[PDB]
Amino acid sequence: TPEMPVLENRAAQGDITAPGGARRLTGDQTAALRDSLSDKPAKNIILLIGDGMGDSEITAARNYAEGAGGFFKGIDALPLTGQYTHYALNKKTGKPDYVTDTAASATAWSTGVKTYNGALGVDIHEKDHPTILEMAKAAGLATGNVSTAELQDATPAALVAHVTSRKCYGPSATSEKCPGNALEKGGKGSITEQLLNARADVTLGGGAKTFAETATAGEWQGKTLREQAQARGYQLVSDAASLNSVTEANQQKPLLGLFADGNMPVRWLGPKATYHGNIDKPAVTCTPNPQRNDSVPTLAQMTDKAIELLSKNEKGFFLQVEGASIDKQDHAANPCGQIGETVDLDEAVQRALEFAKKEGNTLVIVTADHAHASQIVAPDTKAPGLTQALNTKDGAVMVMSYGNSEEDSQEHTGSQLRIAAYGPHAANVVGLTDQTDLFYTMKAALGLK
Amino acid sequence: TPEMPVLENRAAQGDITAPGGARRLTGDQTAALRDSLSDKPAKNIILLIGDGMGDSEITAARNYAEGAGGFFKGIDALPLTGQYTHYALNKKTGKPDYVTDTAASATAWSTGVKTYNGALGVDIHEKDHPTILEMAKAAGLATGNVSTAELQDATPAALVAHVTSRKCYGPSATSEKCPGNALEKGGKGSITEQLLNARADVTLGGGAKTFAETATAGEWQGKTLREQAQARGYQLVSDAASLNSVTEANQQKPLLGLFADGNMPVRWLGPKATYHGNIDKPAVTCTPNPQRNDSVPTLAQMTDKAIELLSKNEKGFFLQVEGASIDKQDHAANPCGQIGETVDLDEAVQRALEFAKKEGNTLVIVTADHAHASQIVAPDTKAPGLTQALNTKDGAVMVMSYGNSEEDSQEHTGSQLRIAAYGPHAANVVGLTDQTDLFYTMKAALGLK
Ligand SMILES: [Mg+2]
Ligand SMILES: [Mg+2]
Ligand SMILES: [Zn+2]
Ligand SMILES: [Zn+2]
Ligand SMILES: [Zn+2]
Ligand SMILES: [Zn+2]
Repeated sequence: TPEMPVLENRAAQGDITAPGGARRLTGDQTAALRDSLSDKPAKNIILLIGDGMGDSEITAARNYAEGAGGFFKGIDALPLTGQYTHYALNKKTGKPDYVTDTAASATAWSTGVKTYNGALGVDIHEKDHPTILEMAKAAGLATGNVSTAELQDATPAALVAHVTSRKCYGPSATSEKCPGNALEKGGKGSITEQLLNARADVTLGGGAKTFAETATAGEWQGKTLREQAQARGYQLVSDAASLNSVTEANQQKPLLGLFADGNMPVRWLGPKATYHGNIDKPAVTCTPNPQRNDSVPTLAQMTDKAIELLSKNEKGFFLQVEGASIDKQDHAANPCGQIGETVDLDEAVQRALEFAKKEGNTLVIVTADHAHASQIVAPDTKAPGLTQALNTKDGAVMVMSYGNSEEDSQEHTGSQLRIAAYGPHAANVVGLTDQTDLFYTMKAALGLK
Repeated sequence: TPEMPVLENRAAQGDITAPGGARRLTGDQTAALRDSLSDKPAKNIILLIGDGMGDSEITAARNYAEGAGGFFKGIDALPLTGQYTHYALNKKTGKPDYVTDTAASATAWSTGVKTYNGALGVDIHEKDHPTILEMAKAAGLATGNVSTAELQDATPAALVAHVTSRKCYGPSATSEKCPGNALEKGGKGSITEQLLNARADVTLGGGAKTFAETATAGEWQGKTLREQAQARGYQLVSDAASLNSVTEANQQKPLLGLFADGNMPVRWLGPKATYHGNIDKPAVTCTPNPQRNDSVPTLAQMTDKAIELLSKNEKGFFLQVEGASIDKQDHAANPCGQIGETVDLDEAVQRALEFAKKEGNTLVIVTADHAHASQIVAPDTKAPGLTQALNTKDGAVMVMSYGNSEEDSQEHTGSQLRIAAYGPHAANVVGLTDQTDLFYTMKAALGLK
């Protein structure tokens, strides 16, 4: 039952050119914040991850989609906020590696242990560590793993796989890149094979391709991983209709949704940023991607469906949702693809908050794995990297720059970034904290021994 | 028994390679956060601005000087945090201009009105608006304006000058660039002249150069501003010895410290970042500036002195302290200079917090005017801009990149950034807010009518 307040509106209250018109606050927040602090148990937890969604990414998407004085009804609505560090470790020296990759950072919040770039569910000694999801299951809680990326990718994989390298998607890659994890060598298996063992109640995302591979050993040797899932009682859905038809999800009938061969379709289309793109060419206006589809479930829909099915568990549930392509498009220096995925994540967050506000014992956390390349710069900027001018909702031009790599892919950045929370124990994300603190925060909120 | 807690230790608690070793938290924070919330009146306010000190800057400086798992005793110690927006306005259209300069942002928090880049104390219609310092004085509270930059620069000027352009330092500049403000033309005069009129109790910084000019009119025409200063009852000091001598600071003997012709000297020195610097050049270890001087007050010293002289006013006081060269060095793509000035600012922040915890009715706020160019990237990064490898306290290499400009100066970025506070009404910086909210937050906390 409703009791802890969600920020209803932090947009500019009026005329931004007038005194007080750009204010996002309408009065003192001391009482609102006190009402936002509760140490009661967290029955459920919904962790929404925006891959590469640093503060810069959030601002750029707000400016374009909601206007500078706009307000993300989801992302900007969490009352308790802070900044956390996501540095990784050098595998050999054990010293800090200032710029993490997705695997190391996801392993940090899901296991509570720092690790080297590329590792999933293991530390620098390559020792396995239980994930928050495996722990949630073990305690009898329902579990959900949702993503717009291929399920073998770092963020969703980190919750159910323990491999020496994120590249070990299926048997083939594992045999070659993770010999110690290869099933035919006595290991736990590839990422996909371990995901099948983790047996979370709900798993929705892309990456159907790897399931076409066949196991090299074990009870399901010779069969495709898809065939294995069928044989192990999984109910596989591949589109919006089939997913909507699902009435239950549990250990007897775990749900596995494969909605795309690889990553799911991005929300918006737009040209890639170019050298001196803001000075030479004209401004870009993003446009809806025709490949999006009504047959393809949206992040928001997968989030609602997951919540519906998971909420059935009286004990409670842990659910993770990742807006994966914010990061992917940031790499491809594609403003529209990037901003579109942030807008996409915001809707998912809205479903999570709307649900949590009514339920009353749900902790919702919104953050990112690491910071990224994109920067909002002056219109007349002449940079060495890739830049693009964009027509925002304000009817003004915004210029974005990607200048930390001459290579094709734009790199990650080590800056600390925003972490926001709402609900029981949300106070633990305020101020300065570490990405590994999030693991302990979730563990404690759910009361996991 | 100080009820309002100041985060004493959020550094990695143990061995970062071990489970929980990188955790910055030791237990649940709900109670501590509740003890941090008070709506009682704020007798005093200390606003510390790190020019161009976005989260990236804070992270790089912490990484280098304290280690990734380190902790800034000052900057990282404020318990209530959020992210605020600082977009400015297009003067002609009145629409948002995504990347502000120091002038528009400073104007925003000091007056509560958004404006165009370059404007100081006026909106897009060039109309004046009271500053928080002018209002504080009018209310009978002591006023302090401190900066490591030339006092005519945007940040400290925004508190005491209303001009159409930030370039209007003195008579000459004003006459040519701010004719409507030019004294001999009916206006209120240049930034320096208006500063003298504002007459804050304490004004410490550099920018002596401009005081050499002579008024082109007014009750002090022909004389130099320095002369007009002393002629108007100003108590002028120019070094640590003299400054440390002043025992009072009020309207009859307003203190005016001019410790440098232009900007005050930087704390640290290092080579400028270069193309492929991290690859082609050796890792750098910052060196203390031999000419920082012991006859030159440090930001922390000026902060401490200011507080002494201003706290004698039983009514209360408002003090703004700026670590200016973080921004400037960031513009010069100079990691060491940039980091050194952040370390510098952290010391002043510790003094403010130390005083605030004791006094119990002081609101301390730490933030920045806008984000900057510097980014922490991967060691092997091959970027198109300027890079440099640095030897951190961790005994490991950190690479910093600047690639948002091909010109001489690296530029600002529009990303929302961290704002943290401690004391009465600190809750108003939490969550998403706007830079203009800060003006209103300070005005209300002090209860200025
Ligand atoms: Mg991902
Ligand atoms: Mg400044
Ligand atoms: Zn990522
Ligand atoms: Zn990435
Ligand atoms: Zn600035
Ligand atoms: Zn600047």
